[PDB]
Amino acid sequence: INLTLIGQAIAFAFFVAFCMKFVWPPLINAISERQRKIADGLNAAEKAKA
Amino acid sequence: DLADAQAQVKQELDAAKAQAAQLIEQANRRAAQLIEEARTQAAAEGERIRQQ
Repeated sequence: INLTLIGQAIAFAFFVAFCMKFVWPPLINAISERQRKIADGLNAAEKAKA
Repeated sequence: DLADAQAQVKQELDAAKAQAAQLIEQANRRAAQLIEEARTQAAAEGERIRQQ
């Protein structure tokens, strides 16, 4: 179509924003499942303790 | 169950120690009884020798 560099300018700018600005709430999210696995391994060790 | 485990461990150790007390107290008491009985036997035997 037409170049209309305005579109690509806004696309890159708002992309970099909407990604870096909100990488962090995702980075929060990785931990919950991992620690759930921690719980489900420790409850596995408890029976050996028995 | 992990919490239950240590309670059962202690409830076994204390019972084992009670068994320790009871049987070790019984043994030496029986030994003293045997000593007294042997002394009585010797008392009976010596006077028999003297009467003979």
